[PDB]
Amino acid sequence: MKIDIHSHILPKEWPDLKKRFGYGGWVQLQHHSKGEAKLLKDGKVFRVVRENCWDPEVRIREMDQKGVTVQALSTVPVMFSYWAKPEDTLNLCQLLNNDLASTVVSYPRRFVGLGTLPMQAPELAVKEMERCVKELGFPGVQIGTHVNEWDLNAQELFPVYAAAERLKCSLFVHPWDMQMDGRMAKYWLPWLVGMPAETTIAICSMIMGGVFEKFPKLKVCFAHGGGAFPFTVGRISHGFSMRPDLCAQDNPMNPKKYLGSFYTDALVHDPLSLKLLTDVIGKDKVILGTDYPFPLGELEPGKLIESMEEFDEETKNKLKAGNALAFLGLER
Amino acid sequence: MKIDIHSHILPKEWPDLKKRFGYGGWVQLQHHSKGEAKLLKDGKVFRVVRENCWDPEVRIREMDQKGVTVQALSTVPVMFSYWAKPEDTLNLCQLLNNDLASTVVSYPRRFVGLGTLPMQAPELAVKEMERCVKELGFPGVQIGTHVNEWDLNAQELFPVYAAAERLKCSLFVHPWDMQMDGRMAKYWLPWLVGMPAETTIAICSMIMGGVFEKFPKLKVCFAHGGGAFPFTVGRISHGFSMRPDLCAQDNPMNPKKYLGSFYTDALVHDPLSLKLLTDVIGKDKVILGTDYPFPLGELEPGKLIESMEEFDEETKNKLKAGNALAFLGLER
Ligand SMILES: O=C(O)c1cccc(C(=O)O)n1
Ligand SMILES: O=C(O)c1cccc(C(=O)O)n1
Ligand SMILES: [Zn+2]
Ligand SMILES: [Zn+2]
Repeated sequence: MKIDIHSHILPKEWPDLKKRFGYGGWVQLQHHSKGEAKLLKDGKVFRVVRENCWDPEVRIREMDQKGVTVQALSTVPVMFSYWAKPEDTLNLCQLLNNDLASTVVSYPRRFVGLGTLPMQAPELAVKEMERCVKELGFPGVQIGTHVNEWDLNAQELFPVYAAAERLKCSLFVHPWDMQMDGRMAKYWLPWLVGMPAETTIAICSMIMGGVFEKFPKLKVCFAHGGGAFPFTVGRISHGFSMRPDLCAQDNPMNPKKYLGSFYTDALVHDPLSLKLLTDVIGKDKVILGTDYPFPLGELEPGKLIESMEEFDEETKNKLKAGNALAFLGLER
Repeated sequence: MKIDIHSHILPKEWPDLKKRFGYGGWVQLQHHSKGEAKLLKDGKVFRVVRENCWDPEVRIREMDQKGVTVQALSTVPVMFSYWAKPEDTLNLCQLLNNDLASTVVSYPRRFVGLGTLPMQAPELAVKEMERCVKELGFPGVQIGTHVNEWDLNAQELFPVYAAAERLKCSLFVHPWDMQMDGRMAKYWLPWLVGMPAETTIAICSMIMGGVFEKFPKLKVCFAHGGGAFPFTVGRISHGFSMRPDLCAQDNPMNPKKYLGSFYTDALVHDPLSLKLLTDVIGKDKVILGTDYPFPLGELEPGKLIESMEEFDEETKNKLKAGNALAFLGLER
């Protein structure tokens, strides 16, 4: 009921990305009937979205009703475009980052921005992060759980973290690009399961890959309660102890030690799950996050947190605000 | 401390399945240390296994040091062989179910068998089910979190469940056949992550399969605390509310209403994880299990459970032996 770290927005419209770059596979936004807009990935309507997804005044209005002071705006993860030619992805990012900056400058007390980067091109990414921080004044950027074949361990992605740490730029890691075919192609599994597992895979890839060790000041936040992690860190930190040959290759420390090193959002729905998340990550490293305006998100922002009979005043207002404030590097 | 529901065992030697069935790609055991072996996937070896893995007498001694009263024996998962020709798998299942009977006869109050079956052939596997219960005395069977493409919801499998529901034969569902290549070929992730995900997938498949609903009397138990399920059940439950088009076409009851319908083992390594599990799955429904004799298992059987400072010594008993008996329908 204060700060929302996990929300997604889209320009009302953008150019024919196919026309613009010369090849296909991009997404376009069709406004056909009123109130609704169809997202197209060449051919299929892959998701239908309402006005709140592109129109800030509509968002301020829903925010006002739900008591939410500020949303951190990031793009829809499908816009990452990590696959395309680096200079084309970078062109998109500058356009989505500019649109993001336009929305913030208009309600700077209601929004802050989390940019996207052309991650497949680490040098291009690091340039947009400078521009995003010095020019646009973004506190941080939102990034995928993996860049094609690279997981958040690849040393190639090291120029980006070194940048983020120097630029005091936060990192919100979002699962995306799950497997969508075959056995996941049913029961919404790509989303109920495939997603938390991408986040588990990334949290693992980072710790064991040494990143938190190499950049002890790189501030990270993972989506969806950290995925399965808070419950399976026990298994994970044990397999680590049992096979240093498979696991301790790049970073000797036990995963159990980076607990308290990173944040997650509190999007876990159940109160028993929230208790554990704070139990295991710290009442200081958990951040309210809604997946606004998507349905798989928390419909009543902060409700789960102000129901916790376990939590007192300073802890609820931490999970609801101060943690966000701390992670972004802003202040009341 | 009492009953261990999760232990794997192998014959000391088995024939040449390649020069016995017509094709390679099978598994076979090789010795080279008067008490050490290596398992071959037609060429190279992927697991090095001590003597405790095949010799019953060796297992009793260790059981005895550790306070372990009875072990439930099953075949190492990689032995399932769902990919082979139906017969060339049913054959191997008889060989292994028999070398399982054999061992329980040798120690009828220290062992019980959970037989394996030729799952990619519902009817064959239905009969081999009949055997194990009526002739071999098996109280259940171990099976994989999936079968080729078949997920535990496929209607091809419904005859197997009906049969199990008659024969009063419990199912221990065990992960396996995780992704090895691509992005998982590092940090052991296939075991640290793909395994816990494969279980989560099988529990979902079964709930939204309506398997539990068409078979109220099927006693099923999952490996490793149900994977991610206990933590992510909220997410799945809320997802099922929001998208009944993708989620509820096969069974309409929200997954949250099955909390209490299946067991899991207790292999979660952490007291915070164990405590969440009994709160989500239930005290009546969590069964101690060790994964003996594998390194990712609990080295000191029953220990986490006996530390659980928040369980009365009666509750610790349900977890050690109480729940295992009820599930297998066995006599204290
Ligand atoms: O674009 C997506 O796939 C996405 C991203 C964040 C949340 C959600 C959701 O949970 O609905 N979906
Ligand atoms: O045979 C397997 O693949 C297997 C089965 C259960 C546990 C383990 C393990 O986690 O060590 N490995
Ligand atoms: Zn999101
Ligand atoms: Zn096992």
